[PDB]
Amino acid sequence: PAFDRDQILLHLSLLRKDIATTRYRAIWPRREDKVKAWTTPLTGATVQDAVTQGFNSYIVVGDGGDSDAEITSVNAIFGEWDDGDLAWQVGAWEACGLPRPSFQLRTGGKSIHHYWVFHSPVDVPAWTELQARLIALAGFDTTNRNPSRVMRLAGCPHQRTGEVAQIFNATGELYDPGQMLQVLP
Ligand SMILES: [Ca+2]
Repeated sequence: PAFDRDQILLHLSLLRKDIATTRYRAIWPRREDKVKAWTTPLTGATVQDAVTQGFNSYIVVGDGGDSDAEITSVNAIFGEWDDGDLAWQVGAWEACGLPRPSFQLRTGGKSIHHYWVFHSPVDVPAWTELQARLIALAGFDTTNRNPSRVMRLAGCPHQRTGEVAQIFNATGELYDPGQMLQVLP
């Protein structure tokens, strides 16, 4: 196998997602090659094919499909800083006044990914407001704001370096969206 299946399933598990309905996106690393992204169900055979061909690996975090209109709920808010010392990125949520992430993800690239997982799926309007407030308070990359946003998948390589994305600092904690709305301005 060209990927770590345990990390893939752990990513889905921590997001309380169902592999049968999870959407995979394979994106070519070099913009100038103008290679079409794959949009397909997440399966081991498809990830195997995309990784060995040279694609980077992503999943749609929200549930329902590939476009914003197809998303009916999202199980987590999440974000990343565009840059900054990596070690600083791991802990910088604390100085922002954010609660501790449910888990974090090392991508192999320039950013740590932070996730806060809710106990129940969140409808798109409520989720959209929480995600926007999270971006504002932390100063995250403002690109990652739409309900069909894809995020780097754990257990697959960052193709530029070969480093395999890894989940770390999982706590098991689940947040409540109403409580989160109070702590996020
Ligand atoms: Ca809790």
